[PDB]
Amino acid sequence: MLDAFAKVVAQADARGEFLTNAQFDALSNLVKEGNKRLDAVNRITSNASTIVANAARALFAEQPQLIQPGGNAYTNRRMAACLRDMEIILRYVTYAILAGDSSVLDDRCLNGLRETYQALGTPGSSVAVAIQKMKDAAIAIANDPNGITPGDCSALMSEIAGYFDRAAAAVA
Amino acid sequence: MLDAFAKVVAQADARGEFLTNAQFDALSNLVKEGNKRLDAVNRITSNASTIVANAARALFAEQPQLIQPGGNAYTNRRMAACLRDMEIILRYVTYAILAGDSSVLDDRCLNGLRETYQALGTPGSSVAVAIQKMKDAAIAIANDPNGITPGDCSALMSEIAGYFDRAAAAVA
Amino acid sequence: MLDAFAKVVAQADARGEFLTNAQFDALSNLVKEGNKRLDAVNRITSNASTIVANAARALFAEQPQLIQPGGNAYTNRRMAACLRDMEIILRYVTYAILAGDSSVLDDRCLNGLRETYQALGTPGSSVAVAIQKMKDAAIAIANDPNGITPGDCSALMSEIAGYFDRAAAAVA
Amino acid sequence: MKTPITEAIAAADTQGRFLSNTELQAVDGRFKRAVASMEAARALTNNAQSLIDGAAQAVYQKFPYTTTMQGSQYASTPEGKAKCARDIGYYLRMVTYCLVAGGTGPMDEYLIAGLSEINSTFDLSPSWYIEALKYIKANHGLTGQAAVEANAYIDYAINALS
Amino acid sequence: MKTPITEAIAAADTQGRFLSNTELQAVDGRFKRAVASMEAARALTNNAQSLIDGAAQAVYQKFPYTTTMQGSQYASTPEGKAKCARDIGYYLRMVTYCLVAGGTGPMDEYLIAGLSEINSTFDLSPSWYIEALKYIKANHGLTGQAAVEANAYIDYAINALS
Amino acid sequence: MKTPITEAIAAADTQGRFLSNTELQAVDGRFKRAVASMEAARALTNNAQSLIDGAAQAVYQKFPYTTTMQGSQYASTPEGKAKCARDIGYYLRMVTYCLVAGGTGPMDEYLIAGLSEINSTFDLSPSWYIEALKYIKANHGLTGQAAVEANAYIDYAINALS
Ligand SMILES: *[C@@H](C)[C@H]1/C(=C/c2[nH]c(/C=C3N=C(/C=C4\NC(=O)C(CC)=C4C)C(C)=C\3CCC(=O)O)c(CCC(=O)O)c2C)NC(=O)[C@@H]1C
Ligand SMILES: *[C@@H](C)[C@H]1/C(=C/c2[nH]c(/C=C3N=C(/C=C4\NC(=O)C(CC)=C4C)C(C)=C\3CCC(=O)O)c(CCC(=O)O)c2C)NC(=O)[C@@H]1C
Ligand SMILES: *[C@@H](C)[C@H]1/C(=C/c2[nH]c(/C=C3N=C(/C=C4\NC(=O)C(CC)=C4C)C(C)=C\3CCC(=O)O)c(CCC(=O)O)c2C)NC(=O)[C@@H]1C
Ligand SMILES: *[C@H](C)[C@H]1/C(=C/c2[nH]c(/C=C3N=C(/C=C4\NC(=O)C(CC)=C4C)C(C)=C\3CCC(=O)O)c(CCC(=O)O)c2C)NC(=O)[C@@H]1C
Ligand SMILES: *[C@H](C)[C@H]1/C(=C/c2[nH]c(/C=C3N=C(/C=C4\NC(=O)C(CC)=C4C)C(C)=C\3CCC(=O)O)c(CCC(=O)O)c2C)NC(=O)[C@@H]1C
Ligand SMILES: *[C@H](C)[C@H]1/C(=C/c2[nH]c(/C=C3N=C(/C=C4\NC(=O)C(CC)=C4C)C(C)=C\3CCC(=O)O)c(CCC(=O)O)c2C)NC(=O)[C@@H]1C
Ligand SMILES: *[C@H](C)[C@H]1/C(=C/c2[nH]c(/C=C3N=C(/C=C4\NC(=O)C(CC)=C4C)C(C)=C\3CCC(=O)O)c(CCC(=O)O)c2C)NC(=O)[C@@H]1C
Ligand SMILES: *[C@H](C)[C@H]1/C(=C/c2[nH]c(/C=C3N=C(/C=C4\NC(=O)C(CC)=C4C)C(C)=C\3CCC(=O)O)c(CCC(=O)O)c2C)NC(=O)[C@@H]1C
Ligand SMILES: *[C@H](C)[C@H]1/C(=C/c2[nH]c(/C=C3N=C(/C=C4\NC(=O)C(CC)=C4C)C(C)=C\3CCC(=O)O)c(CCC(=O)O)c2C)NC(=O)[C@@H]1C
Repeated sequence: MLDAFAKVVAQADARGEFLTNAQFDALSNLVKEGNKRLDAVNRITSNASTIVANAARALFAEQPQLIQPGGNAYTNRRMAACLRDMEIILRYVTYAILAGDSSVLDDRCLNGLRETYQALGTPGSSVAVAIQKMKDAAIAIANDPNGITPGDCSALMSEIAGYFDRAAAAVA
Repeated sequence: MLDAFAKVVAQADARGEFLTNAQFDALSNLVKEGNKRLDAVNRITSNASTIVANAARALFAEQPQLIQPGGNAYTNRRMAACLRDMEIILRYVTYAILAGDSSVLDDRCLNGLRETYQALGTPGSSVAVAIQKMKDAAIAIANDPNGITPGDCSALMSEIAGYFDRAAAAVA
Repeated sequence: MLDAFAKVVAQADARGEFLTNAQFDALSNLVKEGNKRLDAVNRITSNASTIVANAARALFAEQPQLIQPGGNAYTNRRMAACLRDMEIILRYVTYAILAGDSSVLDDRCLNGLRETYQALGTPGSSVAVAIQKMKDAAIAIANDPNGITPGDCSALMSEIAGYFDRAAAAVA
Repeated sequence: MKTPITEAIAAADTQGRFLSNTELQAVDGRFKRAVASMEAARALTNNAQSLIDGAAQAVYQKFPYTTTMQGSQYASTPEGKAKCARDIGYYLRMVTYCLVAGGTGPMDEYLIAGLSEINSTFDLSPSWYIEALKYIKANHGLTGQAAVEANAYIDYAINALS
Repeated sequence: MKTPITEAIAAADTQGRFLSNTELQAVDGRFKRAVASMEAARALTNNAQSLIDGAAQAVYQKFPYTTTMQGSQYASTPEGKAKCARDIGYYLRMVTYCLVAGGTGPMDEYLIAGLSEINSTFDLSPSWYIEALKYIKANHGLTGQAAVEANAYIDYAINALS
Repeated sequence: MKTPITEAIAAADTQGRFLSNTELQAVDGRFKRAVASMEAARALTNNAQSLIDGAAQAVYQKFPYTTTMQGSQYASTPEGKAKCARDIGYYLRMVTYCLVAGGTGPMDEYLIAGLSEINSTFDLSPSWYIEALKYIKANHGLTGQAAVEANAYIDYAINALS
């Protein structure tokens, strides 16, 4: 597992070099935007149960075949397993937001997941729909302009978007 | 593991249905022939050691190369292993007779066995000869007309035959 | 694991035979040269640390890219792992000298090692260079004419050579 | 799936044994009890629609707030009433399956695993479903050992909701 | 296969070590004892046919019932006599293998694993085979440390049958 | 790699949890301390060449025998002096990496695992490297909390060599 700082260090060691000034300045830039990164993780975390629930209700209304007898989310054991999977993806995405790097997400979550769904009979394209719905909910909560000191968080919302998409691409 | 009843239930749940009258009547039919199913399992079980021994002596007389030095049943460790394999197949077959379904046999015995014999150098066609000999012995013992209340057990002997053949087909 | 005696026994049992006189005489020959086999294992063993060290220093002088940043033996953890690998090969080779058969070496060391180096990114041809250097050092120490009762050990040095080469062929 | 016949095999196989007399006695007990279990499963299946329709109205009369409050968890809209009637039928249908197999296996696998997670996540109260099951028990119209069989499985579900 | 040389390697490898002096002493002991072991293996091999023929007759005189009762387990038929003579030769041949290797390994792998299962399954008595081994011990005609080597392995087999 | 941010994730993930306030406080502490750590890393990087050149001469004055004895482990030849100066630079470079990441991770992975094996195998003395690190500590020219950051990592390396 790396973070954005350790990333830069492991690259410089590969060629046996001290850091350039450009690199110190880019890492100083990271540290200065850190408050906003912290607001985003707290907001998304404090509403975790509602993000998952509403995305689930949405998917089953659009794709009602998933819950008909014979469906991949029919019976309470398969429904519970589906709900669990959503909670987990959302967790490893919040980890990667803190770290500022996708390595915790790729290495401990997405790696091998496509093959798992194909072996179980779970439709991967359906999962990717669920991820995309959690994304749009999360960005709205994090970038809500109320009850916070005003400023610009757009570069951060663009980075966040990236992590959700990456999870989506990996299952489909 | 399923039995003949659980089988019917898991099929009806797949399409979200209550049972039809045809199905209640077929399952009532099962319950009425249950005594004979019980006689057959007791008779075959009470003579297990003799069924295995006589089938072994028969195979080695017909295929004497199996016990020549270099053979797959030469030395007491390989002979013991061969005798063991026969005892096991006979056991999982008696289980499936009780249950009225082949799932315990397929899932916990036959599944992966062909590949095992090919990796060890054991001749699978020879094993299938041994199974067929245990079969003819078992059906004779179960359908012996003496010391029992007379009746017709032919449909049951046909079902029993099926399980032995299935084991045979899987190794060869 | 076999030794040279057990080898002959397992072959004779395969065809169900007592030993011929030719075989008793060849095994009597083995027992008569046993002192020299014992001198060779003690000498090579008593200088194990120097054989490994000097071969390592030699390889890194010839192939200095291995220890440049980014190299397969750069950092103290990878260097330590490299040194360890050499110590191990040298150990299983001394075992096979005692036994007079290569089965302990093939079965517990060389088997699967090529595939391991390919998966890690370790250059196998470089390892084989290191093995060959330990060989030439070991034969010189074992066949040193001083401080020992004179005689001829050439057939034994030829057998020893064989084991080092076999290890070399397997990684490259 | 747990039935009196799969339990018997499981005990022999666990210890490496052939079946013995100890196990055969169990399976005969099952075969003898089946006459009563089938009587009950057929009756419940034939009268299923009026049992479901009466059970839903019993819930609505006991907790009137579920037909008036706003929320997707309630029966205040036509879709919500549709979904409540479907759940009650799921529960009835699992009772008939238990009776046919001679034990709890089907209700264990298809319904009770995951139950408390689903109820918490979608804001559904256990007390609602208990009321419905009590209505079916009181009005299935069965007598004797067939009523005994039906009640043992209905009470099994009530305990899991408590 | 268990020999004095494979045991020595096994102890070094188990603990991750190079061989030491502790282990080299063992292997020299083996090399020194070999002069007596080979003397015995050659003698037993050269006189094998009369030892097998005399051992079978000793069994038939001690348990006369094995040449008269009906059954495929007995020596009451020509095929049964053929099979008994073959087993006795298996036992002799495993003794010579032990002597050549310097330990019990061959008799462990080729004969003693599975022995009590095979005897029970085909209705063969241990006492029959013990009698034959006693005959070979009493008549191999060996003296000194070579007789000592032969007897230690014959007695090993008798104990496994007891 | 061990940093204050990877430790925080590791504790949540180990117990199956989402991040909480307990963990967010840690990462803010890290972000606040970074102003001092960067001041130190830049200063050490800018003056690296005179620090390495002065550190090597301090070693040679304390243990004069390393510039005269024969052996590939010593600095008695031009190649040996070249190699000693390179090792000292490795050590300095790992201190700057620790400061940038906010913890010991880099020095743990790239240098301290394997250290005592390498020193024993090539006949290199710990005391030599400790002397060099003491020279850098005494002459980096830093003051205040930036000198505090630099010294905590230099002392970390000295302890591993003791
Ligand atoms: C973009 C996400 C939205 C936004 C963010 C924003 N926040 C600040 C300032 C602060 N954020 C914090 C938050 C924390 N510090 C912690 O240690 C923790 C966890 C323990 C949290 C959650 C703090 C303390 C500040 C400074 C104090 C304050 O209230 O101002 C800013 C200001 C700029 C900065 O980086 O300091 C901004 C812009 N504001 C928006 O309008 C977006 C919708
Ligand atoms: C076909 C296999 C042979 C045959 C069978 C046969 N059996 C019966 C009747 C009975 N069988 C039993 C046996 C058991 N009940 C148990 O609970 C157990 C284990 C604990 C056993 C072994 C019993 C009790 C009966 C009824 C009493 C009786 O002795 O009659 C029948 C009769 C028809 C029926 O299904 O009841 C038959 C036909 N008979 C043959 O001729 C075949 C060779
Ligand atoms: C070839 C490798 C070199 C060589 C060998 C050589 N050795 C001997 C004789 C002996 N070697 C030993 C050694 C041991 N016996 C043990 O039990 C152990 C370990 C516990 C060891 C190391 C002994 C005892 C002897 C006999 C006594 C003696 O010192 O002579 C010979 C002589 C021939 C023989 O096989 O006996 C030879 C030739 N000699 C060389 O010149 C080669 C360079
Ligand atoms: C819900 C949106 C969809 C759905 C999901 C579904 N998944 C499973 C089973 C599994 N999911 C995983 C995934 C993970 N396990 C991990 O540890 C991690 C990373 C930490 C991940 C990402 C695994 C391993 C399984 C198999 C094991 C298990 O189920 O416990 C199921 C179960 C299917 C079944 O039981 O047969 C389901 C239903 N189903 C849908 O219809 C949605 C599209
Ligand atoms: C006898 C008719 C034939 C014969 C048999 C033979 N089999 C083996 C080895 C194995 N048999 C199995 C099979 C199973 N193990 C299980 O657990 C189950 C289901 C519960 C089955 C069906 C396995 C796994 C093995 C390998 C492991 C073992 O041997 O314990 C051997 C041994 C061969 C050897 O030791 O090299 C033999 C001899 N050989 C014949 O010639 C007959 C045709
Ligand atoms: C040194 C001459 C070369 C070199 C070596 C190198 N090897 C590894 C890693 C491994 N080596 C092994 C080998 C074995 N393990 C065993 O148990 C046995 C038999 C008993 C053998 C033969 C294994 C399994 C590994 C992987 C596990 C481990 O490293 O502990 C490394 C490590 C590489 C890394 O950490 O990424 C290295 C460096 N490298 C060179 O450049 C030389 C050519
Ligand atoms: C009826 C007594 C009360 C009630 C009903 C109600 N239920 C839901 C939603 C769900 N019901 C289930 C139940 C099951 N699914 C299964 O697969 C099984 C086992 C076969 C059972 C028992 C589930 C999983 C859900 C959630 C998913 C889905 O919609 O299918 C709703 C809708 C809630 C929502 O938020 O959409 C309602 C209204 N509510 C009342 O007010 C009645 C008194
Ligand atoms: C002789 C003292 C008495 C006796 C002999 C007898 N033995 C058998 C059958 C078998 N003998 C063995 C023995 C071995 N097989 C091996 O691979 C090894 C190790 C190398 C041994 C020791 C076995 C396995 C059998 C059964 C299989 C086979 O026939 O080969 C028989 C035949 C018994 C039968 O039922 O066919 C007999 C007669 N019986 C006497 O009466 C003698 C006094
Ligand atoms: C300098 C204070 C004294 C000294 C230096 C000296 N060192 C070596 C050889 C080695 N140095 C290392 C160190 C590292 N390699 C790494 O990858 C890392 C982490 C990034 C470190 C710290 C190693 C592994 C070696 C051995 C392999 C190599 O040559 O690279 C030498 C050469 C010793 C030899 O026998 O070749 C010397 C001379 N010696 C002194 O006298 C100085 C006072």
